[PDB]
Amino acid sequence: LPARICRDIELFHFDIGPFENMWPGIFVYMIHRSFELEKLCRFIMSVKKNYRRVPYHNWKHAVTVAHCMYAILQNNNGLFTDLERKGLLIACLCHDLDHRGFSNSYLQKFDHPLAALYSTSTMEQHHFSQTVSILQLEGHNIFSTLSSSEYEQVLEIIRKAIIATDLALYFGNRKQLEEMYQTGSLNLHNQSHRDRVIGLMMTACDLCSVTKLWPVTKLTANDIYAEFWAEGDEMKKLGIQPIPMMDRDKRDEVPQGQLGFYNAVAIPCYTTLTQILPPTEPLLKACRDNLNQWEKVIRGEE
Ligand SMILES: Cc1ccc2nc(C)c(-c3cc4nc(N5CCCC5)cc(NC5CCOCC5)n4n3)nc2c1
Ligand SMILES: [Mg+2]
Ligand SMILES: [Zn+2]
Repeated sequence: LPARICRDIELFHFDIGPFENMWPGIFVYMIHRSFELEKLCRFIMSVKKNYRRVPYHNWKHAVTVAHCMYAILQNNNGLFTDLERKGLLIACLCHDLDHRGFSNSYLQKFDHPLAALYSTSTMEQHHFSQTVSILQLEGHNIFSTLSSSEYEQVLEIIRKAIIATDLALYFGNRKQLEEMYQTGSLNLHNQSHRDRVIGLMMTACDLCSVTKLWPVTKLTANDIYAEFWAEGDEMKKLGIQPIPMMDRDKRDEVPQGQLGFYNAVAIPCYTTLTQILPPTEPLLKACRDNLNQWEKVIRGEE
């Protein structure tokens, strides 16, 4: 891989660039550095094909989330098993499979068939189900050299991690982790605690846009709102007044909305993550920097 990417990929704030045909080799590099090479590529290409041309929750997003996981895992050597590392990187690549740019709330209000099938964490459950189906295509079982027991195990890791990208679950998960940390009861050798930490890692990776340098973070914000505002339109088509976040009428309040989001979700997230895994600190610093940028925008300086 290019010398610059070889080096810069180790940075938390790395951007994977605009060349799509480079991203598979970035993922393969990361996952080799953290498989049957033919099956892997085959698997990656099918996953890519199941992603949609939507502004934010797309193929680029998936590799970006996977990269963040890579960086966390590299800077916390010895904490997670070889399996967990494989499962988590795959989970990240697959977590938004078949995303159509709408939230679980809209699918519910639309009375989408997936909401009858999966009452809770609707999209996330469907994404895992899609992932399993891709794995079950001829020549796509990247876990073929594992035993059945380890196969079942890695799928379980993947399922929980994908489900954890439902931001509705973040709030209780992080609250529980925070109290475990502050009381000294947090035990990484406890599987249930360990699952929670992985959940928070998944949230941290999924939101990692907010931990890039400002020019990246600033531009990506256009992508998330393009999805959010289209959902607000569809909500209005259902005869339902959307929440401000998804109302394009309220686009002038975007800086204030971002402030809200960083204060309520993103800062607490990386703060807790940094407490549990100190080497993730750069994610929190970059997040804090971006919060400061949004504050300057509101002052009319940016
Ligand atoms: C990069 C990234 C990734 C995920 C994100 N998820 C959310 C939910 C948000 C987000 C956006 C937003 N916009 C808001 N408004 C814009 C104009 C009116 C309000 C408001 C919010 N969140 C408020 C925070 C407190 O509860 C009320 C909603 N968010 N969040 N940003 C993300 C950014
Ligand atoms: Mg998602
Ligand atoms: Zn995502």
